Amino acid sequence: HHWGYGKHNGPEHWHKDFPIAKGERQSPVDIDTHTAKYDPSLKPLSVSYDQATSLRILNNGHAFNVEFDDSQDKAVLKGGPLDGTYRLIQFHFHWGSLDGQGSEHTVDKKKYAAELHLVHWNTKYGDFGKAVQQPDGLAVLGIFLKVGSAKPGLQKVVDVLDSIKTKGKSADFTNFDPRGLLPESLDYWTYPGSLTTPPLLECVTWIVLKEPISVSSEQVLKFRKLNFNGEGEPEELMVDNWRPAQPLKNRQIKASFK
Ligand SMILES: CC(C)c1ccccc1-c1ccc(S(N)(=O)=O)cc1
Ligand SMILES: [Zn+2]
Repeated sequence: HHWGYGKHNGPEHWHKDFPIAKGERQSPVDIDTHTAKYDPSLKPLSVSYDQATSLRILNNGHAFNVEFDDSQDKAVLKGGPLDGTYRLIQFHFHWGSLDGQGSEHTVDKKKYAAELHLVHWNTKYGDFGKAVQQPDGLAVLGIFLKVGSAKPGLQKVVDVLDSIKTKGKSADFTNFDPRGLLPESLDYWTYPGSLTTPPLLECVTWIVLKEPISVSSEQVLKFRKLNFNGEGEPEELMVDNWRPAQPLKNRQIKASFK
């Protein structure tokens, strides 16, 4: 009886195995655009993905992860609210069963169709496992998806999904360029928070881009063909793998833009 997103093991149940679920800096949150304050001391974000080395794509039973070689400073996030250098380790998405839901963060209570998480760890902690034990261990770049025009840079991901339909399946996934997943503007909101899946550790500086990317209906439909179950199990479509907004508590969301 492990955690998931079903009727009986979903977000409202997680606190029983992971008490930090009701903690002081949990994610995601609703971004109230009128209450977020412009912080003129925030730097432009530095996204350096030109040397990114993707390796593999994995269905882990709750999302799919596109994994990167993070044994050197090849793809890094710096600047913005961050001190130091954060290495890209993986990206994944959260999405809905319908276009009206799927994102984890919300913007004035608006839910997007999906949300991309580019996960980075602080190199001062040496590796990912140590980093998640630190309050400034991770930087996650969050990007909203809306349904409209196709995102050409997403298509290579969409097309490999039939090869990783079920839990525990992986496929080689080299030479994927995550720059093709970025919107034009790097304007962002930022706040201190947590992993949005168990173990829900409070180790994340969240940087959520204001500008969503557009993906096509066909692209998101292919996400919804994935399975939470393993091969040879009853099919449970991988949809609605998002945690809802959590209480903001004693936190201020800062904006990089006026
Ligand atoms: C399960 C978690 C510790 C983990 C392990 C290995 C690689 C990635 C992650 C991880 C899981 C979720 C997130 S998230 N949803 O971006 O907050 C970010 C990172
Ligand atoms: Zn995520």
